[PDB]
Amino acid sequence: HKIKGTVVLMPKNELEVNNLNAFLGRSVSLQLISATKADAHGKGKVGKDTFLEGINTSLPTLGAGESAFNIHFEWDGSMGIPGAFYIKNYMQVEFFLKSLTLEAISNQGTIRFVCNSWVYNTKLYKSVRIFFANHTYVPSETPAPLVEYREEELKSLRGNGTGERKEYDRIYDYDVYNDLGNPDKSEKLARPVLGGSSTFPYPRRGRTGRGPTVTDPNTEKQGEVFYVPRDENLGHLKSKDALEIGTKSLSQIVQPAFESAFDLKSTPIEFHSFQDVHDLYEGGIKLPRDVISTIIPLPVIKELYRTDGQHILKFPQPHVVQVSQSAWMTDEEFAREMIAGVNPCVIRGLEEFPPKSNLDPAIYGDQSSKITADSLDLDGYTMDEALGSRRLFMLDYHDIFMPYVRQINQLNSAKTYATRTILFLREDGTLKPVAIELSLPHAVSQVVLPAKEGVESTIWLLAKAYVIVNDSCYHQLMSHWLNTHAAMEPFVIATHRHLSVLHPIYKLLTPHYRNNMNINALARQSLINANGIIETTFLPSKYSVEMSSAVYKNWVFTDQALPADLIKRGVAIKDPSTPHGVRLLIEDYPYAADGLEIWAAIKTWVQEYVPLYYARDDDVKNDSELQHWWKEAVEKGHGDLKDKPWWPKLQTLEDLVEVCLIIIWIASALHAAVNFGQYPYGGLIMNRPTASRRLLPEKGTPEYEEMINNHEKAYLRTITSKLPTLISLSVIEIASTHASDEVYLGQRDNPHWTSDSKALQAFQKFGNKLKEIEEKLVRRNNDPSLQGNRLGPVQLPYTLLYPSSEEGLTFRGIPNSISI
Ligand SMILES: [Fe+2]
Repeated sequence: HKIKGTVVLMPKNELEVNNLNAFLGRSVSLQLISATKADAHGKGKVGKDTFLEGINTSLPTLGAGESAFNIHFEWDGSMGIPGAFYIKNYMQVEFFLKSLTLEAISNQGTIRFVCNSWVYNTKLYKSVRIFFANHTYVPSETPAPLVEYREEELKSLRGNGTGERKEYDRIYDYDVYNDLGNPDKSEKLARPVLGGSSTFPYPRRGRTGRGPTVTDPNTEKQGEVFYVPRDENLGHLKSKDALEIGTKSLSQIVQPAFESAFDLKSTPIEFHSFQDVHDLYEGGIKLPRDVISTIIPLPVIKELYRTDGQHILKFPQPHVVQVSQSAWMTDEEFAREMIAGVNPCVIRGLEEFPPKSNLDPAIYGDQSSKITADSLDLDGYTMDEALGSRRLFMLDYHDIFMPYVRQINQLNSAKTYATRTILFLREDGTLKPVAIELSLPHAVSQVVLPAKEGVESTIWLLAKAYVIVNDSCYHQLMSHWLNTHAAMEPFVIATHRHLSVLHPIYKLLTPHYRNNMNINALARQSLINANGIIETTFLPSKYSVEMSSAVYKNWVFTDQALPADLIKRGVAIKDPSTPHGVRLLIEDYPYAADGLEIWAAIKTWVQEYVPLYYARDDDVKNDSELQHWWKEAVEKGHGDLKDKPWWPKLQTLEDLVEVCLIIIWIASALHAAVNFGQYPYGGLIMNRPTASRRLLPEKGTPEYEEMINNHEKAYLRTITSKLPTLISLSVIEIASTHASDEVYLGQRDNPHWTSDSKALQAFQKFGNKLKEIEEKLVRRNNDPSLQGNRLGPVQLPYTLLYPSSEEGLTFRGIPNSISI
């Protein structure tokens, strides 16, 4: 009556960022739980404590850091078929359980458990850790002897909403963004609570429970570690893959070290020519020994720079200068990066002229554009013909920036304009910028037109920089932080609270959450906190995160679907005669054209997976875990917007498909497209400035004369200063790196995630289509008719939506999740 089992675990030291015999004896007990035989109270019968017997060295399938143990369970004919197990760790040190495999049992001959969980000493847990077999069950199909265990494990994951969360807790719950300020250190570091009001609505984040500050009971006190539920806090076999901790080290160690060197006046405070900037990746920058000594031993940080270990630090050469050092300065590239750059999804089509503002004129005055139709060079078209043939588009930030420019322009080292850019689609299918409008409140507007000669060519170059400062802010805080990182976290929380590990939709979605809560927590601690990396390098300083709350007011879940976005922005129209059901108005638009192929692939996968478990609309309605999950994700997780009419109701098969498709799209391809191009395009600070420090010089001043004689200096005085540049380059270099243990779209981290062979086959064909799509995109980049937008004058093929990637700074590869 003995069942042979194999346990696979990883000792803690393998996964730490920096013998086996101790696991034998009576150090680790497992008890099997019956799926088919119940006790008096209807719960599956539990077997006896069984201990690890010996090491299994002759297991061929083991990966790095993994060890296997033999175990034998006495299990007689009264016990039935195992469907779960308890495990108790009596050691003092936690370990990472991977799997349990039982042999020669059940009609399938083998029962597989995939656990991937941290198991601490049984004393630290209020209830015993339980793990289920790899079957998939909607709630009403749960074997009756497991139903109660399923419900109790979910209760355990929800907690009660009280207490300070400890490292070993696995408790998922919501709180507002009240942990970014630090008013107990200084009132200067006070920040508004984001979330829970109509003024400052925001997605919720993971609750940590550290308790209130003394100066403000609405704000959470600081802590050395921002808690995440334990199995969200990913360990890695290689310390260099722990990218998420780099922002912490950059903020706490590296940044102070850089600041010291500059205050020392050992390095010049400012760039004085463009060559000073290019030197950063050619010969490097000389810094004091003390400062280099702080970098070279730090894991993760030590990979960002070449160094001789004493005085020289050198950044990698950014892709956007790999061929032409100057091409970024062309109007062609400026426009091309709005459809193929780091932030390719804000441009809008223009259907009337001039553009209008929606801001209240009683407060802001007339905000109607001062651009005149007759002033534009539209390659011979008239305005009427350009409008009617859908060849006018705008990159418009006026209404986003104008209600904040007064507050920003009062900061010491910040000056900005609210901008509008007009773009004309030429006959060759490339976009041409034809006007920039620079606005100030109280409104004052200057229109700048393209010029290649004279003083007006410098005013135009600077005007482009003010536009890109707007765009960089919007990219970092809205396109990137708000729309991917922050919008996704509530869905992660709700999924673990309300869908069992056994649930088919849990298995569909959870790979697309990998590392998301982890990076978000570390970001709240060191990236978007008061005086953190964003606040000290990007234009809006202390207003940065609140701006993203102002924009979240206009966030609509169903408008995150790629076809809906394209139609909403007026760059595509509905067309059922086309493959994707939408016709692009910029035909070669590289982000959208490739993205539609990825979107369609995900859609087929979701459409082939969901019907395996839901045959009719009523099955969706009658899934209580699914209904509670969606109710809480809307009413709590995105609860400041719970009264909007556009939320799906989750009453049909079609709704469930669309809800899961949008979530997967956001976590994978959308985040990839806006994230992994940051250093390739923005590693040159002149191409993607993060801040502007002055307004345009007035005629008759020294600054204006400087413009005439020394345009490179005029440009550098206006954009990001040298010291914040070094910090921002470092953080976007981290963000643009693929860890070697990344899981890419089309892959999973274990081949036994379900026992359902039909789901496995559907997942196999998904991965097969992704390979077909990659070949198609490779062909697009080699098509000479598409070079103008897919490569441009920088000659940088658009690879950001290729599915697969090796490790490193590759400018390709779509991860499953928001993992950095
Ligand atoms: Fe990211």
